[PDB]
Order: sequence, then structure tokens, then C-alpha cells
Amino acid sequence: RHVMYKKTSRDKAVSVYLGKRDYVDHVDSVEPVDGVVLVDPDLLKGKKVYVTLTCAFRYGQEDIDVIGLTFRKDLYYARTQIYPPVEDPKALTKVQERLMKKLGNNAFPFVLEFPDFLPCSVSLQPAPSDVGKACGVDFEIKAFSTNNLEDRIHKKNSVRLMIRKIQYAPDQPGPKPRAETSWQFFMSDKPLHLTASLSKEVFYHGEPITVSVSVTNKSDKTVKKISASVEQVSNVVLYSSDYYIKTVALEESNEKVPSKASYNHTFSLLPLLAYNREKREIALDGKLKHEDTNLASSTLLKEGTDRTVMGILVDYKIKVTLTVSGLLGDMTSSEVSTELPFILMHPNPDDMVFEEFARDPL
Repeated sequence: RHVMYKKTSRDKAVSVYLGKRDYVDHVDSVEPVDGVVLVDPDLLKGKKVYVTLTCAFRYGQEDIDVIGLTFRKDLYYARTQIYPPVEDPKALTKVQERLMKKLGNNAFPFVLEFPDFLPCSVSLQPAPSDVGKACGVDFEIKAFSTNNLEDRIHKKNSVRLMIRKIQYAPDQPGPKPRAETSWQFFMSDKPLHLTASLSKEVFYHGEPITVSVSVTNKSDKTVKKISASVEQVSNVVLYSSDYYIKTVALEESNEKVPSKASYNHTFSLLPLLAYNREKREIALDGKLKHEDTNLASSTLLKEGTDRTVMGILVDYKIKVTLTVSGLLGDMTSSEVSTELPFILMHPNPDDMVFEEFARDPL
């Protein structure tokens, strides 16, 4: 039941059709943006029609196109003239052949490649107070008509589609994250040993993360609490050096571990945007008002990269923490912690209808 997405200018002259709203970064390659522009030669006053792909960092507002932006940096730009055809034909995708069958002779195909240096879609949801801290990386497909490229491009003559670049890679094979720490308290004869492990390195939005915690308490002190959490750390790397950290999942266990006792337990942590709607100064992969918006993926920096092109560096870790105390009198508590980095990823996005491009609301 394959769906195609479309959107048209107000002047109805140009009209863009795409196979997807979201194009997948596969780490070593990116699905290109292939679609067709449907023009009306008569409405076009002998004009040419171009399509552009633009990746931009924005800071200060929640879109690149709105006025009031403190800062904008264009990370990538590419333009292709689809009409009149400047020949250079290519092997149409199945999507483009299908689209053209149904749309007829005024459907001209295009393909716009992503380079490998670009970031994925990432957005920082600001605090309701500090909305000037909003920033992110937007991708825009824009088709438009013009007599001369020097001329201003009116909103009526153009059509913008705000696509996403989302990242997926397989979770096997990989390593098993593991972290140990020992702490021998003053006048304890043996130490308290803490161990945490994950089954793999890569997890997908919606996938429970099971943390295996293991405590060997040879101390004289008592473990009074055991918490396991997901922490999202964000580092803005363009315009300003904003830092953010958010707990996006937490499971605790008041089950004590007495002196001279051991304890094994698995936790199951679900870092979903569903349970973090209230939170702000948090990194997402879209606008909060859309259904398809998730938490942000882990930033994968590639060898010899300019970090700053990423716009926002996002990383995830599990934190396991034991709260430890004496049994009576001196109740001074102490924490014993271990951290497990992991990669959070978009899950794999596994006749012909047309839907409007606009993304489903919440």
C-alpha cells in the first residue's frame, strides 16, 4: 500500500512528490532524496524550475524560515534545474518510474544526494522561559520557479518540504558494555564491589534496555538504594557552548544489600519521549508537536571530523548508583557509581496513494 507524499505551492505551478518524509543515514551511506516535480508549463511564464536541498543549523527560534533568528549556518546547499530539462538523464528509481506513470508528462524527476559529512536531524527543545536557546539542524527541500536566479523567491512561487535525516545501523555484531568499581570505606576490611553490564552497544527507540547490576558488599556499610538511569547529554557546538543533561529513564530498588551480602538484579529502562513530554532543554529528532518525533539519536562522529558541523552532540549512558550508609549513629551516606555508554538509534524503517506532506500531529 505504498504511500507517496506531495505538497504544492500557492501558485499551484509547482508540486513536489517524495517517497518518504525521512531519509536514512546508514553510517557509511545515506538514502538520496529522489522524487519528481510536477510543473504546469502554462502557469510558468516561460520560467525555469529548480529544486534545492539545504541543511542548516538554526539558533534562537524553532525553524530556519522564521524571522527573529539569532544565528543560521548553512551546512550544505545543492541546486538542480528540473525544468526546462538540462538533460543529463539518470536511472530512475522504482519510486520515480511509478510516480511518473501516474502523474504524466509534466512530472520531471530529480535526485539530490546527501554528503557523508552532514549531521542527522536534531533539535533542542528550549525551556519555556529561555526560548532563545532553541537550536537544531533542519533539512529543507525547496522547489521554486523563477525567470532569473538573482530575483527574489516569493513564498507563493515556491514549496518547502522539511524532511529529516534519521540514523539506523544493526545492533549485532557488537561489544557487551561492562563497568566495575571497588570502594573500600575507612575501617572496612574488604571493599564494596559494583558491576553493571549491557547485552549490546546499540539500542533503538522503543527497545527496553536491560541493565545487569551486581553488588558484592564486603564492607561494614549497608547498601540502602540501587538506582539505574539513562542520561542524555547535549553539547551545542555552533554559535554557543550550551550544555544540557537529562535523566530520561530511572528505575530504583530499595531492596537493601546488608554488609557481607551479595545481590544480582537486572533493570529494564525505556528512554522514550512518551515518558519525557514534560521535560525541556532536551534533545529530540523533530518538533514536539509531531507524532514521529523521538528522542535524539546518539551523535556518531566520524574519523577526522569537524565536530562543529554536527551542530549538537548528543550522547547516552546508563548510570548505576548504590546509596551506601552505616547501620546506626554515623549515617553519613556515600554513593558508588558506574557508567555504561550506549548508542541510541532510530529503528529500521522496515498500490499508490498520495498523502499531504505535513507530519501527523500528536
